[PDB]
Amino acid sequence: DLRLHLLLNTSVTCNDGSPAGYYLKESRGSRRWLLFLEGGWYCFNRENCDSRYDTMRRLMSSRDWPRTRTGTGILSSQPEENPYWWNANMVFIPYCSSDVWSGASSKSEKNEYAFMGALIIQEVVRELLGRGLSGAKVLLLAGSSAGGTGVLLNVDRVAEQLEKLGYPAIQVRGLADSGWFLDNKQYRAPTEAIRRGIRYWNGVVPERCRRQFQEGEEWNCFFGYKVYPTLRSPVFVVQWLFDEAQLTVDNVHLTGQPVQEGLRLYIQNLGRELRHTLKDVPASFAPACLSHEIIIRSHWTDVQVKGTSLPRALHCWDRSLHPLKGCPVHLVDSCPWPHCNPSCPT
Ligand SMILES: Nc1ccc(NCc2cccnc2)c(C(=O)O)c1
Ligand SMILES: *[C@@H]1O[C@H](CO)[C@@H](O)[C@H](O)[C@H]1NC(C)=O
Repeated sequence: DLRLHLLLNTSVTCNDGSPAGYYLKESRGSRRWLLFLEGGWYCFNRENCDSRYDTMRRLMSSRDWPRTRTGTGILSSQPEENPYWWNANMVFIPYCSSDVWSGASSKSEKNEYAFMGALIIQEVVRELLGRGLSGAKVLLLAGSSAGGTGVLLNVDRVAEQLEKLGYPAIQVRGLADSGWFLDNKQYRAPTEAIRRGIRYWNGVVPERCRRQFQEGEEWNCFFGYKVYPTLRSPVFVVQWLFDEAQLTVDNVHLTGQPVQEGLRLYIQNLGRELRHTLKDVPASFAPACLSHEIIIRSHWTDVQVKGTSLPRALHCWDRSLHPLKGCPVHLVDSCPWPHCNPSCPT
């Protein structure tokens, strides 16, 4: 169990003005820290944010959060469940800003909701430095789905924050799970929703990427293959080749089981395009499966690419940041259809 702490600075809030927070389990014999960003879409105007507040309120408010959470997957402290980082200090940061962790805007007489995702991450880091993070050697910023995209948007800002605070010895790294999307043509859109969202949230993107695409085009930096080459911190990319949320935004629904030629070609092309975008990503894990998220699911140890599991690949990554014989870090499936890899989740 990780224990809830609400932020001491109560001006850093969830959507409805309630304090943001984090869940923490310390490991006093370790100098490694894992900060995980929760996912789950986003909302981009008053009407669809109001709907989210009715039936997804834990993603907009801390009023009903429980006092504890069990750590699972990469957040588990049992070596049987987490071969990679079982002895690390564990942090779970709930997603209550609905802004893909990009926002920097308070609730006011002009704003019904606060969108403070980018500021929530910075305040969590600040308050953790007083609880042992000041002694860390590695800070791994991880996340799934919208939290995976949030890693890409925030990892270099965390590194700059710690540099300016006088901690040049902490190595900041990123782990982005299921947050590497394509702005592709639909089978029958995220780019327009994100564009409107950034204006509604006062959203912020990494500075080098912002300077490339410039004013009005910041939405480009929410797409992994465009923002990743601008980042300085090491980032490991975990991405199913046939991600269920990618297929949803593409208006694809695999149902009833009889795929005709047009849909077959569409799905095969999506796999090939996302393989292409990862070809020059040296730390990556991309299996040919139809699924969504992996790193905090308990059976995350089961899937393999070319005979190597994800916990093994992450360990090999750690070794590379001290090629390695028999301990690979770039693992991308080549077969072209979902579940052509036998280790895919059932
Ligand atoms: N259905 C669905 C679709 C997208 C998701 N990610 C947000 C996102 C979308 C596009 C670009 N970047 C981030 C999620 C989730 O967070 O679980 C669920
Ligand atoms: C609280 O957070 C806000 C928003 O980031 C910041 O402007 C303010 O300085 C913080 N207060 C303290 C005491 O750090």
